[PDB]
This record gives sequence, C-alpha cells and structure tokens, in this order.
Amino acid sequence: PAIPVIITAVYSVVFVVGLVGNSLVMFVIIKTATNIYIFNLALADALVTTTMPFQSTVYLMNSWPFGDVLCKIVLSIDYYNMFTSIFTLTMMSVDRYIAVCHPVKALDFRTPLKAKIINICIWLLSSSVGISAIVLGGTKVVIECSLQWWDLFMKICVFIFAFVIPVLIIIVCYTLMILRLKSVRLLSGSREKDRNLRRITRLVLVVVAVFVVCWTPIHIFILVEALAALSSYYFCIALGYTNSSLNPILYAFLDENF
Amino acid sequence: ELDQLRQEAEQLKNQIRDARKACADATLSQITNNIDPVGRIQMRTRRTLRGHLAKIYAMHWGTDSRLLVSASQDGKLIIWDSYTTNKVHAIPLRSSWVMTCAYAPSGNYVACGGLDNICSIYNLKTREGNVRVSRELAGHTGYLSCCRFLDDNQIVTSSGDTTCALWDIETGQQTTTFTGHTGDVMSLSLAPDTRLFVSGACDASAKLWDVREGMCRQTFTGHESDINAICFFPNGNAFATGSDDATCRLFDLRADQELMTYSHDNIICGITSVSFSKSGRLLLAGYDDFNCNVWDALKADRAGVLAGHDNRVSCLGVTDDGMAVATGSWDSFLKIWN
Amino acid sequence: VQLVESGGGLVQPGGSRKLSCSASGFAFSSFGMHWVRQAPEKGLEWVAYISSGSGTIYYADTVKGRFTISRDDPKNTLFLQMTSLRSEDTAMYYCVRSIYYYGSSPFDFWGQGTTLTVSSSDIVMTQATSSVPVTPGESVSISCRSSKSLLHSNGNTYLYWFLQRPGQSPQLLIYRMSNLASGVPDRFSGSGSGTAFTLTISRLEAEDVGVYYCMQHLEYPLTFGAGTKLEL
Amino acid sequence: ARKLVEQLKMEANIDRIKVSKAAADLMAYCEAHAKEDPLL
Amino acid sequence: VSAEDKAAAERSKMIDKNLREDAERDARTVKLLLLGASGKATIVKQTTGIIETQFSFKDLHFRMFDVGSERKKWIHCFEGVTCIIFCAALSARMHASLKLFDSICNHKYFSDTSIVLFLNKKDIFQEKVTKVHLSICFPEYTGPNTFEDAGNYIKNQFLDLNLKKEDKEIYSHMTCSTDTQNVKFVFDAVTDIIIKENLKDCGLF
Ligand SMILES: COC(=O)N1CCN(C(=O)Cc2ccc(Cl)c(Cl)c2)[C@H](CN2CCCC2)C1
Repeated sequence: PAIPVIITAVYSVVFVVGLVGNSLVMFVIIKTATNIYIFNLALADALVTTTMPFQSTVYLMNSWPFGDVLCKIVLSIDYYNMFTSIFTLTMMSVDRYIAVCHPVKALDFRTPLKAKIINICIWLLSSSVGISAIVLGGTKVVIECSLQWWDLFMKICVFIFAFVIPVLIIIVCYTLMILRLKSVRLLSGSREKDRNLRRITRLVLVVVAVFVVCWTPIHIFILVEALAALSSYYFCIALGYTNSSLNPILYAFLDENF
Repeated sequence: ELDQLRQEAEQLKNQIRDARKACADATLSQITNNIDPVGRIQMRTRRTLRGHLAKIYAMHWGTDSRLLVSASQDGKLIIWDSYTTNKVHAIPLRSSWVMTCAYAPSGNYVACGGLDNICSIYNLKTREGNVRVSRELAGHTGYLSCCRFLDDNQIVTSSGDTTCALWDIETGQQTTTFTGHTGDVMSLSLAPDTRLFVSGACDASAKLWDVREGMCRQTFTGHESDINAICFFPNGNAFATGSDDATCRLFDLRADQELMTYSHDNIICGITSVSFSKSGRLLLAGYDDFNCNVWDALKADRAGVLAGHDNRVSCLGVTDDGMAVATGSWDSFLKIWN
Repeated sequence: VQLVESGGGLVQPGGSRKLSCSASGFAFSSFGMHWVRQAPEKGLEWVAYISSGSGTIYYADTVKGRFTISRDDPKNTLFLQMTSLRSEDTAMYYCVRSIYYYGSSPFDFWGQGTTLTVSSSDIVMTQATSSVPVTPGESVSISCRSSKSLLHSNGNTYLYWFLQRPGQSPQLLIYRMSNLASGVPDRFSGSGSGTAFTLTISRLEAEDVGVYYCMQHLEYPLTFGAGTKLEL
Repeated sequence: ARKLVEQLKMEANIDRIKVSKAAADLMAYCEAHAKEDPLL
Repeated sequence: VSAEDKAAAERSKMIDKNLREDAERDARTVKLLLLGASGKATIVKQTTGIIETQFSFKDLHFRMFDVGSERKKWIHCFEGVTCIIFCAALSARMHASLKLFDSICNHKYFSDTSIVLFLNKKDIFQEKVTKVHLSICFPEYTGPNTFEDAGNYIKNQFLDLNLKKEDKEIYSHMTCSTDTQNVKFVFDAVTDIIIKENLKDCGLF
C-alpha cells in the first residue's frame, strides 16, 4: 500500500546525502587530534553509507541476487565500519572531557601521535569483529544472506560493546564537561559568554539525542527479533543509515575549526 | 643665555633647511619618468624551512649565500643549509628574547642579542664538534636591536639606550660610543667599504657615523613615526628607511636630503624590514599586513607582492649574489623566494 | 682530542676478541666513527663505520658476518667485536672520527691503534708511483688515479689526502681538494678532476717525510690507495 | 646645548652636491649592474 | 645523493628529534609577564635586562619575566604569552598606574590576553584610608572610610577601565600573606586560559 516506494526513496536520499557530506568533509584535510578523529569518522561513515544496494535490493526482491563473496565481504565491511564509527564517537567524547576537565595533562595526552595510536587501536578492535564476521559469513536456503545459542551470544555482545558502553561514556563525559564549563570563569555573568555556553550545551544535547534516537530502534529491533511485516525493520535500518549520514555534518559543519 | 642658544640652534636649522632647498632643483621623478618600468616580477617560494617552534624575529645571510642563521623566540638560533633545507646547527641561547642576529663575513662566528642587553658571539669552528660561546659583550643599557660585523674582531651594535657602540671582540671593551639620537635606535646598516654606517631611530631620524672617528656627519629627518628598518644602497652613497607610517624613504648622503618616498593609500601598516637588490633597482619591504612588497627604487610603483606568510613578516634578507630573498615571519617559518 | 685504543694481542685462528677505543676531549655523540686497518707491511683498509646515534651501520665485505661495530655514547667508547678470526686479520687497527656536513672535515683525527696477531663494484684508487726521492726545499707532486669520476652533481669532489709519518698515526691534509685541513701549513695544495688527482708540496721540510694516502668518499666501502713513500 | 649647537654647526658646514647629480649617479649605478641582477 | 649528504641529512633528522623532545619538555610551561609601577618584588615567590623567575605549582611550570618610556618597541616579544600579572598599590602614582593599565589592557597584542591584577599593600592602605580621604586623587568617591569599601572603589577605574570585556578577563585579588594563595590564584587563572585554549583547539567552542 505504497510503503515500498517512499521507504526506498528515503534510502536513495540518505545515500546521496551521505556521499555528498563525506565528499565535502576531509577535502580541507587532504595537526590536531580532533581533525584525525573527524577524518576517521568520515571514513567510517562513507564505508557505512556505501552499503545501499546490498539491502535495498534485498528488500526489493526477497532473495540474495549477489554472489556468496558479497555475503561475506559486505557483512564484514558493515560490522567493521559500524564499530569503527561508534568507537570514534566515543573517543571524541573522551578527548573533549580530557581537554576540559583535566586541562593541565590534556597538553600531554592530546598529542596527535597519541590520537593516531588510539585510532589504530580502534581499527584493530573493529578488525576483530570484521574477522569474526568474515569467518561465519554464509548463505542459507528463499536466499537469505545471514550468519550460520551462538547467535544470541553474538547479539548480546554486539549490544554490550556497541551501544550501552559508548552511550554511557558519551553521557558521563559530556555531563562532566558541561558541569565544569558552568563553574569556569569567562563564561559566567555575561551575555555573549552565556550564549556560547548555551550553544555548547545545545550542540552536546543534539549529538547525544541524535545518537540515542537514531541508533536505538535498530538495536532494540534486533534484540526483540532475537530471544505491516518487516517495514519497521527496514525503517530501523533506515535510521541506522541516517546516523552515519548525519554524523559528518554535526562533527564538521558545526565545528569552528572547519 | 638658554634662549640665545635655542635661537642659535633654530638659526642653524633654518640655514640647513635653506641649503637643502637650494640643492633641490629637479625631483627624481622628472629624471626617472623616461626609463622603462620593471613590470610585474613574481617570485615563488623555492624553499621552505621548518623547525622553529616560535616567532622568528631575525635572520642574516652569509657571504657564501648558502648558509643562513635564524633566531626565534624559543631560545633557538638555527644555522640552515638553504639549498638542501638541512639544519647545520641548533644553538640553544641563554636568553630566549632574541631580536637580532648576525653572521660573520668569514663565517666562523654568529652574533645574537636582545632583551638581555648582551651581544653573544658564538664560535662555529671548534676542535670539539660543538658550537661554544666565544664572547658576551656587555655595556649597553637598553635592549640590543641590531648587530653587524665589520671583521672577526670588531662589531657594531645598536640599542634602546639611544646609542650605537663599537666593540673589539677580543678585549670585549667599548671602543667607541655613538651618541646623538633621541629615541630608541632600531636598526643598523654598514657601508660596503665598512667605514661609515647609518642608524635609524624612533625619533623619526637617521644618522650617518664614521666608524674610525666616532662622530655624526649627517642627520636626515623626513619621516613622522618610528623608523624600524634601514639599508644602504649598493652604491654606498644612499640609503632607505621604513617606518610605522606605511612609508619608505630613499635618502642620498651627498645631497643631504630625501630623494624619494614610497607609499600607497591602500597600504596602512607598519614596516618591519627593508633591503635592496644587487643592482639597487629593486627595494623589498616587509609589512605588518602578513606579506611583503616589492617597490622599484627609481620610480615609486609597487612592482610586486610576495605573499604566503600566515603571520607578520618580521625579517627579510637578500643574498650577496642576489639569487634569493629569504623572509621570516611570526608563523615559525622561513621561506626562500626567487 | 684523544682516541686511545685498547685490546689486541695474540689470538688463535677461529677465536674472538673485543677492541675498545676511549674518546676524551670532544663531543663523541656527534661524530660518526670508523674502524680502519693496516696490514703490517701494507697500506690502509676500511673495516667498519657507525653513524652518530647508531642509525646507519656499514661494514667491509671481508669483515661482513664476523665483525660487529657498536658505540657507548655515555661511556664515550667505541667497540669492535671480532669472531672467527683468520690469519689475514693480523693488523693494526685505528679508530677515526668524522663529522658530516658540507664544509666539515671528516677523517680529521686518528687514533694510535692496536696490534692484532693471529698464528698460522668498488672504486679502485691507484697510485702507481712509490718510493720517490726528495730533496729539502724542493717541490714534490704526488699523483693519484681512480676508476670512477669523484665529482658529484653538487660540485663536491670527494678525494681525501692523508700522511702516515714513520711510526705515527695518519694525519689529514686535504679533505676535499683545495680545502686545507686545520693545523696544516699553507704549502700543501690539491687539484684534480674526475679520475686524475694531484697533491703539491711547494717547499717540503724534514717534518714532511712519510707515506701519502688517497681516499674516496663518494660511495662505500671507502677504498684507499697504496701510498707514495717520500725518501730523503 | 653646546654639544647640540656644535653638532648643528658641523652639519651645516658640509659640501652638498646638486640633487640631480645624486639621482644621475643612482641611474648610472642601476644601469651599470642591471644585467647582474637576477631578481628583476 | 652522496654519502656525506646522506649523513648530513641524518644529522638534520637528529636535530629534528632533539627539537621535538625539547618542545615536548617545554610544552608544560606557562608564559607570565609581570608589570607594575608597584610591588613587583613582593610577588616573586611571594641595565641587566630581563629577570626570569621560574616556579612550579600543581604540575605547571610558570615563568614570570620582569622587564623593569617607549615600551611599544619590545612589546611584540610578549604577543603570545598566557597571562599578564599587573601590580598596583592601593596605598600609592595612581594616575601613572591608570595610564600604564590604559597602555596595557587596550593594547593591540593584548586584546585577548588575560590580566591578573594584584592590589597590594593592604595593611598600608588600611592605615592610610582612615587618615587621608579618597579626594586626594579621585574627588568623586563621597563614600565611607571603611577599608573594604575603599578597596572596592579603588578596584574600579582599574577593572572598569578596560574595553571589550567579552573576550579577555581581568582577575582581582588583594595580595594575601598566607604564602600559597597568590600562586594558587594565578594557577586557577592559567587553568581558565588553558581550558579556553583546549576548547578552541578541539573546535567545539
Ligand atoms: C545490534 O546491531 C547489530 O548487531 N548490527 C550489526 C550490523 N547490522 C546489520 O544489519 C548487518 C547486515 C545484515 C544483513 C545484511 Cl544482508 C547486511 Cl548487508 C548487513 C545492523 C544494522 N546495520 C545497518 C548499517 C550499519 C548497522 C546492526
């Protein structure tokens, strides 16, 4: 009843927006830790958003009209880049918390070499999930491309190390950063300074709110499918794509150093 | 008879002005409107030098026109190979507020100085493989603003105590003190025969001095602000001044008055460094507007603009052979232009 | 400046030994350090080189796989560990300092050397003349030949001249041609191009008798030449 | 003020050539070495 | 490339490493500039030129520089310092201090440079306030002879003298005698500037 038209037009719009944003970002980068994290988030968002056809065609024709090399490589890329983007957001939050609440030692900790080391470690901890995906990648018999209590344990593990710990770190680091910037001088008892503090608070609450409302329903749907049809699942996947589409805007266009 | 002395000084100044006006019979623009313009000379950054981590305040070229010495605010004096970008030496300074640096013509010594009121002479050629402090010349009262070598044993310095000084390096003693300025002396330049030298001060004046006599021959007053830079013409019978009033001025020593002014309405910024080219046709002036300008000395038309520095250009120098112009700014970067 | 070498002695074939050299009087950490060798009745031969900070290590072909070169900068010491010695290693070992930049003076100081006795491609530097007579107050010209042109594209010509006096460590006279080393009287001059090279002594004295050695520094393994001996 | 008036008297009694002669000297020096200037 | 040129490049890389490690060691230092008319010697640890006072507090190294007209000639050297500690005597002279603060707090290079202002000689001002009224130099007070009120009034025409009070901040502190109080105040100030610099570097601010 006209569901499948709009719900793939939104996928086309999301793919176009994500490609345009990821092409616009990193162009001026081609020296700071924030720039390295922004570039890594851009790469993760690009390789997430590039996975439109392998699910749009699946929802179009209920089969897997691609080879079994795809049903391994695409899933490995999906898991790898999802974990990479999530952990890069987490490390950006921790970097901001160190820069504000621990100012004397943020001079030494927030070295670009240290940021590169942390990014490489994030790459390795996502490559572990990529290897776990590439090992178990196998089709079944319509043609359903998936992985063959191990499924329940895998879903519990990805929920634990992909949603709750990053969102808890986001919440804690940003609330301590805001509570410190409220008591700091140069932002107390004025108009423009209070405007800048309110702008910081608005941007922080925007990024946390978009993360929770735009990464939560997909995780909830996967965990309830584990221990009018499938439209909600495909919409949850749509929001999962919109998160990777929207993160480069919120971390590049709203940053004054870009 | 203080009023009588003041009247006598006023009469002497009026006589000097009358003689200077009587010497003027044809402006240099009238005799220079016939020559062809130099065009639109564009220089590119052939080299860049990285390694300084603070604001660069001084540089000096060598006689070989390949070795360079640069002084920065991190207490660092770096000797560079201009051709290969290699750093020959990284001398750590006792005081980090260095405002001037010089390179000996023989190439064995480098001088530095600044807010410590001491001219430090460093020996580069040692039996040990290190650069050692050879001398610490002291006796100036204010900050050391410019130092220039005459030989391996003599050096002339300028300071903020309104005096210039001549030092015998071996004895380390005040050979001659040059007196007569009112404001802070900001820069020095030495004649090619190393017998006369000119100093520009903050009293909107420049003075010519004999090295071997310790007396001021001529005083030139055309500007209206603090003169920050000074340089002889390659002839040695003229010099150029730059000041905070966004105006350069070329004086001639025998005519004893100003010959040309270089200014533009669009240029409203101070001048930090002025030097000439090998033939004297081309004048190069660094400004506070984050880039350098290139004037024609015989006709005050802005021939070129050297741009690419992200901060104020603090120093600039021209090689002896004239094949490179090196600029140092506050962005901790040096650039060689050709 | 002192480079005092210790070690050496009589070692049976197949044995091992460690040569040390103590540096006293200069910034040891900023000098690249070379081990050079002389057979008892023959010329000079390069053995090994260690860079400043031990970044670059180079060996000769003969000592490769048997010899180890190292340095202790806080201890101001240089080390050569020798394993599996043959009877062709019976020689005197000198330790040389060399600082490297355009206008510097590499190979400008040499050590005394230690004697090792054992019981039981490459640029060839040729000095055809040997054992030429001299008369005090005269002018002596010493020739030197190569196999590859030593003039680089940067204008630098890498020929080094050394003087081994009787019973004394080699000195340095000219490091690049027409560049005269410190402490050398202004009667030594050097001139040449490509393959051909000449050293000129305008008015020799009694302190200028010895053997004159060539060296190329264009590329490793830094081959010397069989010297010319001056005889009164 | 004695030093000031002495310096002014020494500066006044100075041989000053015509300005056109100085300008012509500058043109002569510039034109005599223009071929040896590698910046223009 | 020649062997000598390769070794020269290696030497240049070693100089690069030493420069980098020196920068890493010196990055934990705070640039403080001490100015005043009048108790400059009462704040140091509570023709020569500069005087460098180095002191450490809570893992920060601080370097105060004493430079004690035409002060604009050398003022470009301190165009990137962290803070300016200004000294002023309540029991001072006052016109000269106001003129110096005019020249300093509205300077071109110090539009975004924070000022820590000390009002020293508090006991002397307490003794002097009851004796001499405020009309000796500022005949507009018309207020009580209380020491606290007099100090609060003299704090104005110093703190209210600045312009563009949205970018930089001026901190006020009567000079105490409890040893580790003024250094802790300067520590808190430079912590505020360091937090602002970290916010700007991270780019969210
Ligand atoms: C708890 O969340 C999980 O465990 N997730 C694991 C990855 N996800 C997949 O849907 C993988 C996938 C399955 C089947 C196929 Cl055919 C393909 Cl191409 C991919 C979930 C959602 N994506 C959407 C894009 C990024 C996240 C989340």
